[PDB]
Amino acid sequence: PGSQGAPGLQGAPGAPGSQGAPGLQGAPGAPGSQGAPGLQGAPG
Amino acid sequence: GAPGSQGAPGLQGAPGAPGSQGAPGLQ
Repeated sequence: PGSQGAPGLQGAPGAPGSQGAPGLQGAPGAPGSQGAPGLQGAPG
Repeated sequence: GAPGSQGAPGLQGAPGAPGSQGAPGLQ
């Protein structure tokens, strides 16, 4: 006894914290109701 | 000072995120 080697070598102390990559956008979209010209509203 | 056939802590944390291609066809 006396040499007291340090072979514990334990690691990854501060490794925590990693926002790797979130999924894609929950869903794309084109907000708006597809309004349009209409239809026949003055036939005669 | 060797780790005894194992103990080289060379690690590859977070190589990256390449799979974010995305291809909305959206005809």
